[PDB]
Amino acid sequence: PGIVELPSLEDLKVQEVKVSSSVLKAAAHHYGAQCDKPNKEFMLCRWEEKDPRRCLEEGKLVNQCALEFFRQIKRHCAEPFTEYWTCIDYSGLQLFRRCRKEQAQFDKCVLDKLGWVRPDLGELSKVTKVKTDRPLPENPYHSRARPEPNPEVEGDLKPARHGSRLFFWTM
Amino acid sequence: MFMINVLTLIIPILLAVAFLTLVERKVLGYMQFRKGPNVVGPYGLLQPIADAIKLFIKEPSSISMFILAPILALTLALTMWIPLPMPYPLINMNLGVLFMLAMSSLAVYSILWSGWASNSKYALIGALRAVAQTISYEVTLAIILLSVLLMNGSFTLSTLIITQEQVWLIFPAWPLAMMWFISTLAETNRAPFDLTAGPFALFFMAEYANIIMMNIFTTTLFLGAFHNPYMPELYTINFTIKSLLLSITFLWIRASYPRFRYDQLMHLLWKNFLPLTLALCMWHVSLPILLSSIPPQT
Amino acid sequence: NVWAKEPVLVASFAIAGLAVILPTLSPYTKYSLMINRATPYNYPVPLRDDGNMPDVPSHPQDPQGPSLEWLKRL
Amino acid sequence: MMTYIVFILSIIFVMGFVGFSSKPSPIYGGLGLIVSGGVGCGIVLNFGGSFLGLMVFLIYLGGMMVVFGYTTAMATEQYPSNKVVLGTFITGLLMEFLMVYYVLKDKEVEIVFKFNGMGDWVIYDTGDSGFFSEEAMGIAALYSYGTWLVIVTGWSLLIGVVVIMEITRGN
Amino acid sequence: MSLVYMNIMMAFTVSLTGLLMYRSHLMSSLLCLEGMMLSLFILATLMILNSHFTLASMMPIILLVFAACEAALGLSLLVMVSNTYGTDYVQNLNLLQC
Amino acid sequence: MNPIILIIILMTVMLGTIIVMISTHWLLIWIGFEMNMLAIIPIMMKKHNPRATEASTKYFLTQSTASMLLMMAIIINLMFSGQWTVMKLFNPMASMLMTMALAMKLGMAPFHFWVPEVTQGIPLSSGLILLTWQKLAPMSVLYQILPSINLDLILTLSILSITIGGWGGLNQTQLRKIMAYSSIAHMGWMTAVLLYNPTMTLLNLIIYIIMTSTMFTLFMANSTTTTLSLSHTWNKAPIMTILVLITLLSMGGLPPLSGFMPKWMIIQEMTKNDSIILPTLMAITALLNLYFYMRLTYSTALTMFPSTNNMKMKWQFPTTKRMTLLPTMTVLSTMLLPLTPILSILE
Amino acid sequence: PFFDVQKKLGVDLDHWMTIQSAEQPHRIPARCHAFEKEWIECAHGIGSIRAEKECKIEFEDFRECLLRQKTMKRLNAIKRQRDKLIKEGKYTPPPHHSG
Amino acid sequence: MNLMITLLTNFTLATLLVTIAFWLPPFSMKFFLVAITFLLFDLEIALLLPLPWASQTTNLNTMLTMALLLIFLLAVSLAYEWTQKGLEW
Amino acid sequence: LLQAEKDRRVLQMLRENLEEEATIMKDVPGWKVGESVFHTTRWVTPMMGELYGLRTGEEILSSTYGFIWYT
Repeated sequence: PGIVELPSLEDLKVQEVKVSSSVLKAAAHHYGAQCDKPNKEFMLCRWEEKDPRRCLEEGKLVNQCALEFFRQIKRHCAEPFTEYWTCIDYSGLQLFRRCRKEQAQFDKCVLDKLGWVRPDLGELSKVTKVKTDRPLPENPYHSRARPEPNPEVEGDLKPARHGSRLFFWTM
Repeated sequence: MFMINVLTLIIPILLAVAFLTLVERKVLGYMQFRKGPNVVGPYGLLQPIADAIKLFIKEPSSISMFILAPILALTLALTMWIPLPMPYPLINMNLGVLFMLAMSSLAVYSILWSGWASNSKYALIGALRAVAQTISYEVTLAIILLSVLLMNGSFTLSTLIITQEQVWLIFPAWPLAMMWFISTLAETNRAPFDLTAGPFALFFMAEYANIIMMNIFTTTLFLGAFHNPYMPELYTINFTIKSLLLSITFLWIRASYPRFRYDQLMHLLWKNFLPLTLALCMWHVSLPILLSSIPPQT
Repeated sequence: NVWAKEPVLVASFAIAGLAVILPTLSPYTKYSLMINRATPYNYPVPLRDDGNMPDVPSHPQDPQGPSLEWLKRL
Repeated sequence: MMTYIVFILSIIFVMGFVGFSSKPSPIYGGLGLIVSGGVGCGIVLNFGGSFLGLMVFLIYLGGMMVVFGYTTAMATEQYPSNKVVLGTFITGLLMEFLMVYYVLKDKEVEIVFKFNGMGDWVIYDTGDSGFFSEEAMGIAALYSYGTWLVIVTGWSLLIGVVVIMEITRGN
Repeated sequence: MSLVYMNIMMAFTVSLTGLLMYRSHLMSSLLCLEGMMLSLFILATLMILNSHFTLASMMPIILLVFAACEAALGLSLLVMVSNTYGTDYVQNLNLLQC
Repeated sequence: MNPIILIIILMTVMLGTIIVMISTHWLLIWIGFEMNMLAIIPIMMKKHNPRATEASTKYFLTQSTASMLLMMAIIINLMFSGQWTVMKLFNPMASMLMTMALAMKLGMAPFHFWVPEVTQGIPLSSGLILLTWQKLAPMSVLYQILPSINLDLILTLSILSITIGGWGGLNQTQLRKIMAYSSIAHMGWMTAVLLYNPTMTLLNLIIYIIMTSTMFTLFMANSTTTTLSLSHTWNKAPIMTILVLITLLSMGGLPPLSGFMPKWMIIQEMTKNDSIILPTLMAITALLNLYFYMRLTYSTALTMFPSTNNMKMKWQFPTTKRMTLLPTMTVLSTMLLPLTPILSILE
Repeated sequence: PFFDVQKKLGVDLDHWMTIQSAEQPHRIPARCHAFEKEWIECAHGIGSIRAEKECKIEFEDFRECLLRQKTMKRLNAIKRQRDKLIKEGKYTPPPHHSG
Repeated sequence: MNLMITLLTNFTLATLLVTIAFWLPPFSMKFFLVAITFLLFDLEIALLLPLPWASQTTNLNTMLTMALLLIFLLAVSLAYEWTQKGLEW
Repeated sequence: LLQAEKDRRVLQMLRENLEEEATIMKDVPGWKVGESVFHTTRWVTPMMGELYGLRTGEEILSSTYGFIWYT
């Protein structure tokens, strides 16, 4: 019965930050540090209104923020971040005890030329405030109101009427 | 390269078992005052290859069931070296220790099938008793396995090889390790836990591959080495040396002690191990909840 | 005495009894429960910011929110 | 070597069930049920399935048919097979192959259902971020929630022990 | 509709008929009951897997341990039957008439 | 057979039945039926004859296939609209096989072939506990999942069960088979009025369990199995015979006596629904299953059979059993005629 | 008899084994979570008969969520039409890999 | 299918070995206690074994208490047959 | 970011599959071109058949069966 409407490729023609996930995991704390403040706009939009085809322009927003962060880490300090991800690349599933020395060198890089202190464990937690330009939504489950409440029979009980009203044995 | 991985796994099992037979025969000979085999063949490797080809030569139930028993024993002996974490394991199975235990139970199935297949004899009643003394230890071995992985998060066994490389697991539980060792003595079905017919070479092969499986798993479970990455040969050499020494110690205990009585065996098992296992396992439950060190499953 | 009559059973009763009793006194029970509770498996959603609560910083680097420090302090 | 692998494993599962439900000698029946449990465990692991099907495999093909062969061996011999078993197996194969034809080269056969005719790689989840492998925490319940259930289960197991020993001549 | 459920229900019905019709020995019928147990196990398990009913996943393991101790009682009864007779027949039971 | 162990097993019977009562989850109801089976098996074979062996075997197979068919119905229920509440279900097939499994459970004319067999070769205490508790167990189930049942199932079961209990019963010589066939007929009655008012079903369950407790308590008071020993217990004890008179006529359900009240109120709330030929055909069958009651009462109390002596030797010795509670339950079971507006006890 | 130990002694021993929307150990939904929540709030204060009269919309929605019966019916209709018109042999398909 | 390929190769190698081999030429009741006793303790093992997958929750006292009740119940059963001449001969 | 990429990609597959259905069913009777099976207009999670239909083996076996029996 009910057909849908789905958006075209008019907004789905967007370049992506197509790097591997190993180097992205290597850039976890830092990308979570400076950027990823207005991606919680997208997160709040999605967990309030559970619609994809709703919050997609904020998907473009977080995509261009990650592109900004990647150009910033590309142009500025440094080059041995390349050494860092090719160090942590072949360690099966990545830990952070694996390539610690080059992690410390990249720390010294980012601290001396830009800043960006690594957040302490476990600060990447701790449910976080966000305000939007949109107002917070309403009735997101598309149904009507609940049709009939039970008519609550009230009033205290009257005494017994004509005894039992069975075949006999009144009282 | 997957079938070549299969070849590199299952080709050396034959040379491994035959050379294990010469090693156990020579080491029994030196535990005794017997040099040899060293006459025919240099240090007797021709002697096990002639044992294999001779027992293939010297050959004359319900032909279906008669084939179904040793084919099951041999395919378990082949297929159960897969999740072994010699440094990079063959298949990174998410859970393999209960897989080990279930296929030990399938080995018990193959033994029971041959016991029915031994054609209606007091021999087969003794084979049923052998099934009973085999099955009487998968309780204790599984509960000890549960305790020794209870300090290890999950079944994934690579997290186990992470936890082992700081200190060996023999020091958190040495008597539990010795009890598990006795359980492996009882499950591998050799001396002093005896006893009880073709093909003899294939059944021979299946039991010795079972023993090598348990030896490598034992050397895995309760010890280790510092694992420096991007060179697996270091841990491979050291793990192979300690598995050699553990298997030599296991034959060395197989050599020199008399067998048990059957009711002594059952009475010994239940009324000596099983409350002690329970007390050790409830202690292994109550320990990390009180020492604030529960293992972080990913 | 009572000891070497059935010795392994009595030893099992002793170690099992201390395994029962030992949770009733320990300096790490509440520490154990806090370390186990302080590990986020489920993802923390944000929310509509607040009506001015004395918590919940904007940057998680800001230590205004209730956080852990005894993870590093033994 | 095709896509309908769950369907074909289900076919061999029904094949084995017919192969011992045609009433053979009971040790051949136990052989057939071992093969049937093996292919059924293969089915549940091929839905993935990585935890539970191999988990309870030790209890069923690790605990049950051993004791069935035990109590079959020490009961009698049945040393003679009969045409009725072969006829029932042919009729079971007839029903199997007829369902195979009227499902594979047709649309649907309904006992009282509507079985849509295709191998079901779909439905299946869309790669959603578990990261805890839902089966694992699922069976790893009963200890923060399951108060009553383990109590009555252990109660029934204790009663099962004392019942077995009493009937087999307690004490 | 997940077409595999059709043949698992067909397998259930075949196992049910193998439970009910049986001529020679009680072990065959009890083994078909064990296969029916396995059928219900596997069917409910695939339901919980493909439905992602992740909260109450107690069903397969608890079903199997309970019907396991049921089967243990059945083996106790069959051993008692084989003791108080020579065999385990469907026959030799006409006493205690109806 | 230590008394501690038997008190334990009685506690498990109580616990299984209460888990059947209180649990709103289907798995725990299945667990309760299983645990009640596992507990009721060693109650039987209190002796070691092969009679109790075969009886417990047959009962084990019937209760086992009932449990398995119930688990099948629950799994089909969650293949359809799936919730673990004991509510109005959403499948004719699942409720269909579920009512068939409960017919295996409590016994119907499709499924009664095990009942006189298992009740013959057992002691009478085992027969009492199995009849009372295994007919009390499905009543909670039907009382909670009545609103989604095709009525033709339970109606055909009830009609056929009461007429099989009428026809089978006029030929037997064992008291155990007599009480078994009476249990068949009355469970057909107590299942017949499910989908109209379960109040009559539960109150008839109360009255029938009180009647069976009094009857089997009387037969615990004399280790008798046939009418011959009943006439010998006449010739040694007279008051037992007037008890047999009054209780058997209440099992007949006669209007001055209390057993007519569960019949008559069932006829009332079945004929306020405007089907008449079905209740009067069932009441013709309730006339039909009184003949064996009457000839039993004849051979016990009203006619007098000759007897062998050494009952003279027994006359010096008292009937020195202890009863659980015989006389109180008997006068509750028989003189309960003017307590008809105690129907209102339920809600 | 439906005793009220469950509603009287307060111990909710089985009010978590029942359906979802209770707190999972790791808080995830299943496929039909919103449909469960909507159907249950349609049939809360209802005597189960005008549930069948009124909540039939959400009932059929929940059932076609739980089975995808007509969904796979429509998908198989798509597959049969695709099979017969590729037996016809038109437009070597650029739904895959190309355009 | 990886495990299927390994199973296929090992099965075919086993059949090649067996074809090279064979194409180039009254009971005790006391026995019965062991199997069902084994199986019931294996069932209580199946009840115990999901604990190390579970041990990271908030309600830890409930976990510890029901774990204690499980091992203590297994101990009660074992001590029952121990005192009441069960595993004797 | 992986969530956002996943949502954009599955919406792209849905747009392409509606293009597929607009191409293929031009002659069938009935058939509104964009029927959701349900009633209420809410976003439903797709069933991997709507995401990957008519793929013939390769990518569906990689995206569904690869985790099941790989590694």
